Amino acid sequence: HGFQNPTGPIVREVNIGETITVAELAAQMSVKGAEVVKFMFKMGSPVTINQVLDQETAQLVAEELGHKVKLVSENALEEQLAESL
Repeated sequence: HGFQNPTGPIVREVNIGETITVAELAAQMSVKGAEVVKFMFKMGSPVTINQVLDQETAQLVAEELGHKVKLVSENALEEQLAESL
């Protein structure tokens, strides 16, 4: 069980709330914020470092960069106590 040097890139489990600042999105993918800003500039909508993004854009860009998105909701108990009846 020794060290096997990884070959491919890295993938993270990006947890996305109801909204997220692009700084936190860059933090959770282990990429620098400037790279995320330049990437969004390359395709359409420009951003700033502390601009707030919504579910659709954040999930689309994060899943495009290769990471797996695991989004969550702020009313969890409400659906929890809705499949019980």
